[PDB]
Amino acid sequence: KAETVKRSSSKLSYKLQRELEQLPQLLEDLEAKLEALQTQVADASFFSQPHEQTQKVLADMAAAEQELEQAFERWEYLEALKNGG
Repeated sequence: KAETVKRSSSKLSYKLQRELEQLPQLLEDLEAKLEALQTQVADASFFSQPHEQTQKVLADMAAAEQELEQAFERWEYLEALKNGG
């Protein structure tokens, strides 16, 4: 009892240090990833491939954008946390 962390050391942890420092690279990764996938799916010749090829790219495409935005608000969370914790 009363050994809690009352936001004494919570503004960042090392695990967030390496989280926040790699995450930007990951953002542009996933953005370029989405970019790279959306341009495949952009062409009508894309859906000329078998379902197992196309859905591979389609699913990976949708995963890229979702990963990106979620990682982005994770990033801004870590940024905000680093400023106020």
